[PDB]
Amino acid sequence: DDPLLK
Amino acid sequence: QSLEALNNVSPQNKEALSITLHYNKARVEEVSNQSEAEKLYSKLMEKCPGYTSNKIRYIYLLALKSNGNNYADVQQLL
Repeated sequence: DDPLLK
Repeated sequence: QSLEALNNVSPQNKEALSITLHYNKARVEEVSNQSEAEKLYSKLMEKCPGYTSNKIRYIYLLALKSNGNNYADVQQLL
């Protein structure tokens, strides 16, 4: 759910 | 040189690129010296617990050091 991970 | 140039990175992608570069440096350390690799692994895990490769490598190094005495950690990661 993290945009950083995406 | 990449880490030096990281200071010029845009703030939006700065965190992601810093995490990637620290992971690469930790891999190079794991090739050279496992202690600094584990230190940077802990640093990145605190920085980003959601990453999997960092946790996988850290638990793998621990299992190498502990002779597979951290089965609970492997099950938790699974």
